[PDB]
Amino acid sequence: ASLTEIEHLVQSVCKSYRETCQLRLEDLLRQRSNIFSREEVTGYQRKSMWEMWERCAHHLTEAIQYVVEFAKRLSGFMELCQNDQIVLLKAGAMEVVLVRMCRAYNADNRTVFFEGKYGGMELFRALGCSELISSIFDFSHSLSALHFSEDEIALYTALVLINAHRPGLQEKRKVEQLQYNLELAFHHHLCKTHRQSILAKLPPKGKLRSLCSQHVERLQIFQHLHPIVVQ
Ligand SMILES: Cn1cc(C2CCN(C(=O)C3CCCCC3)CC2)c2cc(NC(=O)c3cc(C#N)ccn3)ccc21
Repeated sequence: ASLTEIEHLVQSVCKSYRETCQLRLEDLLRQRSNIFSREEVTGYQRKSMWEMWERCAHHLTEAIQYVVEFAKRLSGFMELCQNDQIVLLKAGAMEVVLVRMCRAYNADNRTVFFEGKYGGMELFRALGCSELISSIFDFSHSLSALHFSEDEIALYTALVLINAHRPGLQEKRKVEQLQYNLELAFHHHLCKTHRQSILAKLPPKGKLRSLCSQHVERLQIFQHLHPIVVQ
């Protein structure tokens, strides 16, 4: 490994992200003025918890499909064994979705893009998950204050996936090497772009894991009762 390799890694991660980012940031930004009316919000608040679960499931499986397309474009990732790829995605794909959410979050009015328009947390009322919804909003809010560039999101979410602390990895050392190369690529790119100051503002160690845990615990509860997810 060396610095020209590290530069090509940055270019390459950031390219995979652009190809798998789901919606272009500029599309998400321009859609900010498209907000659910009070009548639309009400129509959402009236759905059963089951219908909202269906809609959130569909929303998430579609976000996860881009994250899997992202991983599969990653340099080091396809060279990892079949088991390690599965262990990393199972543990990290939802964490990556939680990070990616900040692009579709508008801090000025605390709304998120969901099914074609922006709406506030109250849109999700019928779920009966207001503690967890409001943690997810807070997490998005605090990432949103960093004003992440696409390439920064690209590198940070790559680091979210390639984490050698996942239990059940068989080639731990190989995942370690790719993790440390990504961490170094991230630092390097921050220096190139005079953005070192964001390292201190990243979510503390374990805030993401624990939020994702609580998120998935709740999905598993809806799933055991209305199994809408397949595989
Ligand atoms: C903060 N926050 C919360 C939400 C939704 C997620 C689903 N929910 C659940 O899974 C649970 C919540 C708890 C219990 C089960 C259901 C309910 C709450 C959300 C969506 C977005 N939107 C995009 O990322 C987005 C990005 C793209 C792109 N590119 C395209 C479309 N949307 C942004 C911020 C968000």
